Amino acid sequence: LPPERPLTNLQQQIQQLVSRQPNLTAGLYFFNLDSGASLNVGGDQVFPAASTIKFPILVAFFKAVDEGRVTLQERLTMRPDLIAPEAGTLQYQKPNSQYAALEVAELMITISDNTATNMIIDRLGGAAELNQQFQEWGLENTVINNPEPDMKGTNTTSPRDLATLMLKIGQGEILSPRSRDRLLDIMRRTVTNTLLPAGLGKGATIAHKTGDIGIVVGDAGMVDMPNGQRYVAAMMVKRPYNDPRGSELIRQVSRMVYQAFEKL
Ligand SMILES: *C(=O)[C@@H](NC(=O)Cc1ccccc1)[C@@H]1N[C@@H](C(=O)O)C(C)(C)S1
Repeated sequence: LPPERPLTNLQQQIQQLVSRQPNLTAGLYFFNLDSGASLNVGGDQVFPAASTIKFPILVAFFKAVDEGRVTLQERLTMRPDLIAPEAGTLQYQKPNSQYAALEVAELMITISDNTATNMIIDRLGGAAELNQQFQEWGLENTVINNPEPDMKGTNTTSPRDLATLMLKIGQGEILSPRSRDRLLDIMRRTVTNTLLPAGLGKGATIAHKTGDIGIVVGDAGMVDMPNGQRYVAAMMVKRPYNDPRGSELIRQVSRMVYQAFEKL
């Protein structure tokens, strides 16, 4: 893998673009796997994770499957204490009904199901257990403090953390080949493609996971371009509740970076 090589020009334009937006606080990290071209604009800063933390939790899930601690077909119970509002379909089912572990893990990601997330976190031994695993993978600022939906934003991550975990997964670390490919398939079938994917050119693919708690919006993943290049991408923006400028800034930066990598 080539050395990290900042595109100093393009970084400056992106910083100029974020810093002229008053009530927005942005952090982002991008890395090109072929050139080593990198972009870091507040990429190491800590943010409320919102639902972006569901990506690290999915990694933890498949790690457990790899290690024989969890099975894809075992039945998980939707206990009252795990039922959660906001995004998800499980919450409308009978309390104490049960679901295949894999089905639950998929819902956590595809539709950001918060009940499903709580079920997985609990099954994997709880937040502390997961936090330790995140630390082991090098995720310095990725921490579960509260169950989902965690609308207050107590759960933390960083753009570098999200992008770096994805780099690792993309390069075949952490997870087995079978679990990796399952994870990427799930992460290509999310229903929210309004952020990073909205700035990509025709024929690009992206495995990613968005997060939105109104006061914070973000997205992270891995992009394959039609030209053959691959890069990882993560951006988080603090905003006034549901400010459409926050989501638009992510598009804009996504577009800027995609086009720069087309030209080079
Ligand atoms: C993760 O942050 C999730 N958000 C919620 O559960 C609360 C919420 C609040 C206001 C609007 C929508 C949701 C789910 N994941 C985000 C995301 O993936 O960006 C959704 C908008 C899909 S809800």
